[PDB]
Amino acid sequence: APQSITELCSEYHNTQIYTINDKILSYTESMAGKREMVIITFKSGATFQVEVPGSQHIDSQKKAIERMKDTLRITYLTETKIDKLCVWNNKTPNSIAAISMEKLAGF
Amino acid sequence: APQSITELCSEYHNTQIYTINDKILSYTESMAGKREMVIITFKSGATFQVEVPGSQHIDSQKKAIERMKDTLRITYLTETKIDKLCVWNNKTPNSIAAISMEKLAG
Amino acid sequence: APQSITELCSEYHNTQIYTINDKILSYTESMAGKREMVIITFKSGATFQVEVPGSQHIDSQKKAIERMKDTLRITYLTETKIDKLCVWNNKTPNSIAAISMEKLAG
Amino acid sequence: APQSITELCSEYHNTQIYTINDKILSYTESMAGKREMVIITFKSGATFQVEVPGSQHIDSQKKAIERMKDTLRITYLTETKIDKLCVWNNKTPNSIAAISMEKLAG
Amino acid sequence: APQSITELCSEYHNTQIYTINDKILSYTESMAGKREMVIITFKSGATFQVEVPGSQHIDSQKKAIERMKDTLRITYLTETKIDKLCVWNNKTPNSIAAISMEKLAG
Repeated sequence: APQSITELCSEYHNTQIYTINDKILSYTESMAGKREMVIITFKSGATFQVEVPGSQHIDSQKKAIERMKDTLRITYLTETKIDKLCVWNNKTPNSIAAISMEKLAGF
Repeated sequence: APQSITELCSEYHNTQIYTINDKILSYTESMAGKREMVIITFKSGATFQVEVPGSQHIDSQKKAIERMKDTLRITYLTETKIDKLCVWNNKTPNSIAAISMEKLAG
Repeated sequence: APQSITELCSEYHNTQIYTINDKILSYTESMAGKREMVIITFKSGATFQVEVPGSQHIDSQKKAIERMKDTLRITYLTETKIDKLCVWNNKTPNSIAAISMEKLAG
Repeated sequence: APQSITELCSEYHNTQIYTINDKILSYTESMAGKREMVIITFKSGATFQVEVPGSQHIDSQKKAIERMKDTLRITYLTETKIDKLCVWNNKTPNSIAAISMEKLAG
Repeated sequence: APQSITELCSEYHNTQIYTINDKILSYTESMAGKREMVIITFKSGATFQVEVPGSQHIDSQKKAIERMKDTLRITYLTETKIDKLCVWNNKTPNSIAAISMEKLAG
């Protein structure tokens, strides 16, 4: 198993690491039919999504998707700083595949 | 996929964007038979709901409904400021379809 | 759909609104066989419960029950002030049907 | 339905009320095969568990078990003070059946 | 049932107790296909994971896995101090089997 998000991102095609190093700017959540997703943006202008489980996501990914959206919501509310983001750049906006958060210093 | 709530709201009929820019005033939750919904209001007078799951909804929408109600509760408790709300205005009160929050407050 | 808890409470028999306007005093939770419930009390002496899921509830009320218990726990821990409670008074203690909260401060 | 944890504890054999009146000292959680449980201890030396789901439980308790463990974790993290604990003393360590917390006790 | 994480770790082959006594340094979470896991590291250099659900896990462990991951996320966010970790050292990185957190500090 990978010991790093960037190492994990290396195992997939069409993925890419985006060093965020910033808190989430906006949390968007939709329960609208066929567009049940989450969209997060940062002050950098960068926009990402947790695409709709719509006709092709493994069973192993089902819960992992819900977990990711959970994480994004709480990360937003707590204003926690996101380090990096492993995303699929072949989608618009870029779909989130993994997330990392580092709590540097103050240890 | 849409890159904004405003853009996503544009993809549906009977929907409308309401710039809230305020924290939730009141959280109402019911588990009463046939009406296990949530009703949120703001100091503006505006009232919204996360309607009861029925035939008008699809399967993917089942969890998304639960998530929305979850979000509304925590958003209330943490007194977080809601930016906009994509809602279906052909329902009373207006049913929530999407929600956005901005932390311009950084 | 009702736009108020008061209005929602009006749609059922044996229900009643109790203006609590206070934070929860005690949170009691049981996982004991056949007594899987939650009991909340206030300084007023008032005691309420989220009765055990039985035949009295309907198919699509099962999650609403869990949600209510979730709400009660967090409401307790965060010391949030509960406004009103729509409860069935034909039970002992009074079973909770709906709950409202309103943060009237800034 | 019981209006008190002490009252509820009275409805079972092998149970007993233990006045804790203290915050949790240590939270232990295991996902190890056949040891999916939680163990909490207090500075008084007392140790308790939320035993692994098996036949002693009925389907109703299934979620109530997860809820209890949820409660124990958050109670720990938030350093919330636990009042009493209704536990089955015929188990080692004592299995938790119910829990009570009482705010503004001074 | 074990009354200690150290005691519980003694019941398995290939496990080992690692006295962490520190808050989590980094939380990594992946929903990527076949790599749906969590990776946590500390300033000591130590790296751990909550491996992807497969054959090595029994139907029992399924939820306990999700619980562990839940715990790790909140533990990180709240900057809570982890005391010990019972892990399987026959995996890379070391897979988490149990976790303990002590108070009187944190």
